[PDB]
Amino acid sequence: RPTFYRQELNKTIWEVPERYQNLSPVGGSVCAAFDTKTGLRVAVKKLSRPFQSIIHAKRTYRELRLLKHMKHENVIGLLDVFTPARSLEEFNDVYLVTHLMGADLNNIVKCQKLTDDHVQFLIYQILRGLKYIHSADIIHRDLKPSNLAVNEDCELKILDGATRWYRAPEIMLNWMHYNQTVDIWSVGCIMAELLTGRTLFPGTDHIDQLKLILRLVGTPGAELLKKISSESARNYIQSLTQMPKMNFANVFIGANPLAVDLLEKMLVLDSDKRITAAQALAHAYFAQYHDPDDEPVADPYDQSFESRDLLIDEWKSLTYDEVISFVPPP
Ligand SMILES: Cn1nc(C(C)(C)C)cc1NC(=O)Nc1ccc(Cl)cc1
Repeated sequence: RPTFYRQELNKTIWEVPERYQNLSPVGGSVCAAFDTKTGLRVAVKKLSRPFQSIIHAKRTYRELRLLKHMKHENVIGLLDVFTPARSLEEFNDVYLVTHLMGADLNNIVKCQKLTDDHVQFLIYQILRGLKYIHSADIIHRDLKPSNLAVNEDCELKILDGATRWYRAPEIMLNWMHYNQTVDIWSVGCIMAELLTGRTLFPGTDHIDQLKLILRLVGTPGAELLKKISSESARNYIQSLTQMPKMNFANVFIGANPLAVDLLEKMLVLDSDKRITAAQALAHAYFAQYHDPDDEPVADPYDQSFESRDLLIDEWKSLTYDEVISFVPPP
């Protein structure tokens, strides 16, 4: 068992094993640090008050369960996890160690002239990562460029860290049923912004958002109005100047016509028609990169915990178990 050392960092105290040197803040909260066991440079997040409340403690436990299960290269992975505590009773603090990645898709897209080749490779890696996540019955629900870690090899990982811009219409008419293809909506929103340099749908709020979305894809016709339960929603949507679906080739006129088509298949209002990750990875656009023998799915994820109402000490303790049974990767 490791031997620790304490430290005063940006108000916050920090106690991590000595395998970790030259901790310096990056913005719970995060330090860039040096992994002496591996030479490699890592991210260390101290969760902020992991067990302050039921919602906190269940979050913390969901956090540890998600990171622990994620083993794919376009998705954040967990190198190490630790607490300074020796007992369940002591147990108050949780630290997460992960690959240092530094920059996000924002830090790229706003200061590098992007080819169509970058676009292809960046979307392809989102989608392959989305495939793996979707296969475990996890929906991300918040895909946006700050949730995509990109390195200098332009190599990409998904994680969780203006939301509404990338959100499906149906998650703004708080529907709660969502298929996985809320994520393919965000992906479409992201790809377009790469091709283009501009936010596809910069709603000024959740009312604007829909105006803006409807302007491009058009108001829903009969087949779609059928599936809308709420008297509210239908009353709102049916209450607009009925709108034409715009011609994507016009909207994204200079773009690669294969990327355009893919957007069409991605930004479909009725989420039964949205292409999936597995299907997009096959679209012509990614023929440079596609490889059906290198597009793994995830082991089954047990997430029945999600519907337990538990006390702080049960979540806590479950979290402790989880820290304990941690085996590093290979
Ligand atoms: C909550 N969550 N969900 C996912 C997905 C959906 C991609 C599996 C990933 C995460 N969690 C994180 O991304 N957690 C995390 C931990 C340390 C750092 Cl430096 C940054 C982020």
